[PDB]
Amino acid sequence: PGIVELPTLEDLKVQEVKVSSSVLKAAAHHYGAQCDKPNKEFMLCRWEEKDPRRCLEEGKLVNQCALDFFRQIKRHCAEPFTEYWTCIDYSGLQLFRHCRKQQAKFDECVLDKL
Amino acid sequence: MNPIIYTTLIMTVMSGTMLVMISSHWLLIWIGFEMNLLAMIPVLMKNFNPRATEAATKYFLTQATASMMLMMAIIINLLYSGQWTITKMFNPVAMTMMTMALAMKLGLSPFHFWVPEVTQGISLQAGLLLLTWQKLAPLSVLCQISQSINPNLMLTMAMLSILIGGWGGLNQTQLRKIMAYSSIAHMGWMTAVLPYNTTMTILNLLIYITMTLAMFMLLIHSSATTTLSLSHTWNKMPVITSLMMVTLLSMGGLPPLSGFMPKWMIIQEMTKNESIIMPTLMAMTALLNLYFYMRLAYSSSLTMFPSTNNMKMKWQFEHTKQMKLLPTMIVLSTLVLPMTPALSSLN
Amino acid sequence: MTMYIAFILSTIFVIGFVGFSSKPSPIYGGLGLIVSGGVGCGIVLNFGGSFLGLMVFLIYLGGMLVVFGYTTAMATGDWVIYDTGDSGFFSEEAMGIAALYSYGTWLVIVTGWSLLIGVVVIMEITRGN
Amino acid sequence: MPLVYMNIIMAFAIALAGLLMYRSHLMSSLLCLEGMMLSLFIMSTLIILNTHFTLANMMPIILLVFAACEAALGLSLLVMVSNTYGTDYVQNLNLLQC
Amino acid sequence: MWFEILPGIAVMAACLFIPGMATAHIHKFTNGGKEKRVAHFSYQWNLMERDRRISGVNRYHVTKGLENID
Amino acid sequence: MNIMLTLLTNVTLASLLVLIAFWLPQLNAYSEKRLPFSMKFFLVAITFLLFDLEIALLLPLPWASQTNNLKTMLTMALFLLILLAASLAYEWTQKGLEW
Amino acid sequence: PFFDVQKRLGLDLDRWMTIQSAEQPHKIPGRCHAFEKEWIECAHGIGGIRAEKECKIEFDDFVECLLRQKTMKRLSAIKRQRDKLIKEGKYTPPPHHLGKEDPRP
Amino acid sequence: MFMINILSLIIPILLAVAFLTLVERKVLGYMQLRKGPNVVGPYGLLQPIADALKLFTKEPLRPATSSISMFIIAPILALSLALTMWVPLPMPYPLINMNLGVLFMLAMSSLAVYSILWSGWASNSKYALIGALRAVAQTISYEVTLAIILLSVLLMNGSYTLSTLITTQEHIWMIFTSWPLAMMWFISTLAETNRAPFDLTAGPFAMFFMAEYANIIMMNAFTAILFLGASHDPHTPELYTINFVLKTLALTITFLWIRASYPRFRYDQLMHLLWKSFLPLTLALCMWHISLPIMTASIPPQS
Amino acid sequence: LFQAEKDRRVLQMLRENLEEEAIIMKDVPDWKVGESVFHTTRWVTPMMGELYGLRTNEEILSATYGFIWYT
Amino acid sequence: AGRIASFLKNAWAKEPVLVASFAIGGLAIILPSLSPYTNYAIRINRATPYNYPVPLRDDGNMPDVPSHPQDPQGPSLEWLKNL
Ligand SMILES: CCCCCCCCCCCCCCCCC[C@@H](O)O[C@H](CO[C@H](O)CCCCCCCCCCCCCCC)COP(=O)(O)OCC[N+](C)(C)C
Ligand SMILES: CCCCCCCCCCCCCCCCC[C@@H](O)O[C@H](CO[C@H](O)CCCCCCCCCCCCCCC)COP(=O)(O)OCC[N+](C)(C)C
Ligand SMILES: CCCCCCCC/C=C\CCCCCCCC(=O)O[C@H](COC(=O)CCCCCCC/C=C/CCCCCCCC)COP(=O)(O)OCCN
Repeated sequence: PGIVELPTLEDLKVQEVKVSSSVLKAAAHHYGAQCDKPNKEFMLCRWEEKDPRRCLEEGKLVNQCALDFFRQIKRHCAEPFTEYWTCIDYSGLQLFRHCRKQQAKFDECVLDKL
Repeated sequence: MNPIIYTTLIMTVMSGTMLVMISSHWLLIWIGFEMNLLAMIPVLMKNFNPRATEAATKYFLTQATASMMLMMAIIINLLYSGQWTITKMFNPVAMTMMTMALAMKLGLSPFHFWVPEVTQGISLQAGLLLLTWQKLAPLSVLCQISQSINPNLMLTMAMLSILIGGWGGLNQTQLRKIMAYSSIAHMGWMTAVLPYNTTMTILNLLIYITMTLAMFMLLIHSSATTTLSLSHTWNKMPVITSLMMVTLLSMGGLPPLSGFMPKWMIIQEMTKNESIIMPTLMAMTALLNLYFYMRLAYSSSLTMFPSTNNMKMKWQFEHTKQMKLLPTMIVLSTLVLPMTPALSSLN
Repeated sequence: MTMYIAFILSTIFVIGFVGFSSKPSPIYGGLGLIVSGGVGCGIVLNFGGSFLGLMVFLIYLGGMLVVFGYTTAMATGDWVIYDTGDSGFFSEEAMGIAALYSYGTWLVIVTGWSLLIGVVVIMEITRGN
Repeated sequence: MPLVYMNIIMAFAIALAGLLMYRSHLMSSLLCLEGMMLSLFIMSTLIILNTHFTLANMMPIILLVFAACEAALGLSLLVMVSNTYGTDYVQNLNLLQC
Repeated sequence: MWFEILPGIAVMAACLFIPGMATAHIHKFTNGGKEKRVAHFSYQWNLMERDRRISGVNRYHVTKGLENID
Repeated sequence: MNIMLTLLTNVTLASLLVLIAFWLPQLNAYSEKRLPFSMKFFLVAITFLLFDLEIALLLPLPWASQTNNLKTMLTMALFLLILLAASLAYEWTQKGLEW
Repeated sequence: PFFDVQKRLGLDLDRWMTIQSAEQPHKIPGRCHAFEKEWIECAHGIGGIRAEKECKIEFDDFVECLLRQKTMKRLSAIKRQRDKLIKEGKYTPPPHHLGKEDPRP
Repeated sequence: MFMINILSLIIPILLAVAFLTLVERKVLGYMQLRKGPNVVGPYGLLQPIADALKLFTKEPLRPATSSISMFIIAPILALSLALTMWVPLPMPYPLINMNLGVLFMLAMSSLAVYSILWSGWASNSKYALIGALRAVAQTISYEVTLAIILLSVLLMNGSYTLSTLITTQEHIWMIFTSWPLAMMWFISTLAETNRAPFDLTAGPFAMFFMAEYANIIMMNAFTAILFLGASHDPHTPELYTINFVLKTLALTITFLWIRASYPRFRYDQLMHLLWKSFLPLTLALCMWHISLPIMTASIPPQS
Repeated sequence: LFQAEKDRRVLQMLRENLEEEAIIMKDVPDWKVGESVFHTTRWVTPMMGELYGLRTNEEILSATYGFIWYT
Repeated sequence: AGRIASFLKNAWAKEPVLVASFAIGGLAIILPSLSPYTNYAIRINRATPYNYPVPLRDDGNMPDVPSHPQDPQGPSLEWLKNL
């Protein structure tokens, strides 16, 4: 009863965000504050179309938006940010309350830079 | 037992049947069956003795097995189509399982063996309740899924029930066994018409409940549980025996009594569906039920049996307690044939 | 694949049922039923039903078969049908079971009534006389 | 329908047949009933978890509880029968007959 | 006197020291010097699986920072 | 896998230690020379079974407290506890807890 | 028989639990939510006879989602053919299916 | 290195239950104006080893007619359950991190009665069977109130995860939030392990004894984690381990103290104690602890 | 971001399976490569056997029981 | 008046556990209907996001729907912070 159309492997090639869950968690709040427009556009598209194949283009824009965000952090406060995510990456449950001192350092480093 | 506890148990039995009748979810129907069984056991053992305990354990075993296969049918139905609503079954295997579970719950042959023994074990009030109220829930469930049933299996059990009741009633001196076999035959008659018309099923159920209530109340009034104990009743209360004879004639399906109304209509309905052999066999078989009803009438009201001297003292006392609605039951179980077209009320 | 561990557990389940269904020496039948209950709890747990498997293992084994043993002593193709997504930051079985107090009010009412009636009924049945 | 459902259904059928055999020892009858209930619980849980039907996670617990109550009732009955005969043999229950 | 009960208690205490301490050190050794990751609720498990896939060595605890962003 | 291995190790150790206990003194030569059925015990077992079923109903309470329907959950949870209390009171007043 | 008390009083005693696609807690969907939704909206207000006749496509899809019989048959056929080709020797699995692939986040 | 962790959990527990006999004898002796063992070993320290060797070199008296199967099975189940109940506990980090760890421990404790039932059944004696029935009835009766008290306490924790109990008691102990529940829990754990004042009842005998003493220690450790919450610093868990071990030792010594201080109940008296004093208060305080977080808007996080 | 990665990964695995099926089913007479079993054209979430059917037993075991067995 | 006080005093003696049990259960039933923090508990439960907030498609007719999380439109949790 029909043939299931799948995008070719070339249409699924994108520059991946290759950072661990601790690094992603340490930047989650600012990443949500910054990359909100492409992320919401992708999710609105993802819930309305209800089909992975129909949103392949919008999902490539969220990868870029995230790469750009991490590039800005790298080029401005890699020092302070690396001390923050290394403290969050130590906790088994990766709690935010076990490194408020480090978070403050990285919170002042992005408000006085970006 | 305590009257408050007995009232609570009877109300719980009623609530189990009503929960079966008003729910649309298979789990809640099964829960109603469970609650009904749970509260029915003490009622059968209200008068404690070994016979009542044996009857209660037999009844519990049969009803628990039926409930397990009921649950099994529900799960199988759920696996094939994920639905909990009580409608026609989506699986053929599930339907047969459902059909046999309700056959055990009603007492249809070949699952009839428990009815005579349980009825013999319990008292007359427990027997009245068991043979009248305990048929509403399984029959209502059967009515709700009648479009799903395989006619072959269902009609096979109906005809078997009629034959078995007719044959087994011929061998009985005990009145409770006679009532149990009569109930088996009437269940067969009711279930023979589910595939075609559930209104006829309900009409037969109501007529049968009326006649069974009248018969059990008359047996309680003249506190007799055997043929010979009832043969003494003319020497104290002959009006009771006359009413009992008319009720027995009605229960045998003799026109123009009330008991002729169901079979007639049922036969009529089956003839609409080009079924001729089965109704003929059913009527010729119901002649057996009529025969042992007639034997009871001969022993009770049409001849006068030898009495005893101590009966004289019983002539000096009256019944302290009365059954209300007994006159209404007698009248409704003998003289409602002219009101037959009222069945359009979908009773 | 561990040679169909679910199939192995189901086979042990069936074998235990065959064992205690012969009804030899009801204490031995109860022991076979205990082993079968443990195996079925393992099946449910391996499937992902942690709370329901532990309910089997606690209620069934530790209370009900324990009472059965008390009374007796007084006398003389898998892995493929599974899902793809995740559950979120909760366990769906727990949320559905906890919905008993907000969604299943009617079920709570009927179950509580049935349990109270069962207490009363046991009292009345065992009164004796 | 995979083989796990087939095995659970087969276990249920084996338990039902064992209950219907009645070699002796009504306690074995109750044991067979409760084995049937255990198989029912397992298979219903498997179906409900497999189809991700959240609100039906209520159902197995309910079933368990109700069935356990029945066991209690059954046990009571068994006990009372023994008090009349001294043992729970099936063949003692022949006072009432067809 | 009463302090002669202290030796046995001490021995008992030392034994009860061994399990918990051992666990902690083992969780340091198999987890690259960090506490063993806790995975409830299956979003945590997805995080661990993503970490294991992006480590390049099939080990979730090898953390990739900005030096891997290129 | 970890839990299965742990139980296997526990059971294996217990079996090994019991069998060596039962066989170490079996290697050296030596001389090598009713009815009552109390009903109260059955009734306490049955009472435990019923209260255990009601505890099984009570168990999901820690998760039931995050529902946005706090009033209905509190009513139903309280109702179950009250229901449990009635069973205890009825059994108490009917001489069900005596010896 | 069935006395529809809930519909008369608007109670909803047990209708909340009858189907997968009825307002689950935390909006958690059933595995076959869309198929059941389609089947229900096909068969609404039509009657059981016409529902069984005219909505067989949706019901078949719903059952296929529920039990995955045809899907498992297809997968088994593919696996058996691949096994035969490996035994005889005209097929070689790629690095993807031998664990030698490059995983993606 | 998971096998090494399992072994480093099992072996030290068995040594601890071996030397708990020494500690109990020493403590009871000094409460009785005497000493305990002080001859075998420098301070009695070799007494447990001598006891174990003597027990393991003595003739075993098989009943010569009883069910040898259940006779051998009962100690296996007892000791296996005793050693299994230690896995869920977080000291600070648990060997197995279970979501429903508390429920798992409840289920293990519930199984613990099959050993009593089977040992009584396989004694081939009517009097020992009577004693076994009494023990089973007492155990199930008190595990009822254990379960109810436990869920009432956990309503302030937010889940059944035992690790979260460390998070709940970060600032204050649970003993201050509910001391009545802790009192009834302590008495119920006395009655659960058949310890005085609730002690109404070669090789395999030592196996049973090891299981009972391991259950005593585990129950006291569970009480310490449940009601006496130590502070845990993720960068030095040894502080938590030492604190938790000290509290567990204190509770075990309190068990010995209680055994040395009181007479024992009758059967009907402890049955009445439970069913007429603990159960009513347990139900009332369960109602109270259900209502409390909602009234004060202090419901714990996890769902 | 996780949703985008999940979608891309599932699509890639499905395409790899489709290509291998095209290779394997080349001599089956009545086969049609990549044929749906549903009448609808709506997207249907693949099973676990769809994605890990042709892969090695180790990662099948992972994807099936890793979260359940991780304690 | 006098009968109830006499009964309560006679129960506080020789039955203190039952008096305590009934007092605690009665308070558990009564107080939640009178506490002013239960609505706060309900609101705290409503404020815990377990699911993703699916954005709405803008049509030029949603003034109260924020266009960004930092925008003032929408619910706020200052009352939670101050609690
Ligand atoms: C002896 C013959 C039987 C006894 C006759 C009854 C005697 C006592 C009855 C006293 C009053 C009862 C009437 C109930 C009051 C309200 C009824 C209403 O609420 O319910 C209706 C139902 O009312 C009944 O239908 C009418 C009952 C009338 C029974 C008498 C007819 C029996 C056949 C003729 C025999 C002659 C008897 C006449 C002399 C008394 C709506 O039914 P519905 O929920 O929508 O459909 C469910 C049933 N389905 C599933 C079959 C479709
Ligand atoms: C109406 C006529 C009654 C007289 C007839 C009496 C016959 C027996 C009485 C038993 C029937 C009880 C009716 C209660 C039905 C429950 C459902 C209804 O009440 O709504 C619930 C309202 O809950 C109420 O709080 C129920 C309170 C009732 C329980 C307290 C006492 C019950 C005693 C009943 C008898 C039990 C044994 C006897 C005790 C004396 C739902 O709450 P809500 O949150 O909006 O919706 C949930 C769905 N969501 C999640 C999508 C939002
Ligand atoms: C209304 C609130 C509902 C919720 C609270 C209830 C939660 C749990 C409490 C109920 C548990 C069940 C109790 C069962 C009652 C049976 C009592 C009984 O039978 O005992 C009687 C006697 O007990 C009684 O007196 C009956 C109850 C007496 C009243 C108890 C307290 C009533 C209310 C007191 C406080 C009310 C509110 C507090 C007022 C202060 C302000 C807050 C005989 O005792 P025996 O030990 O058998 O024989 C002794 C000789 N061998």
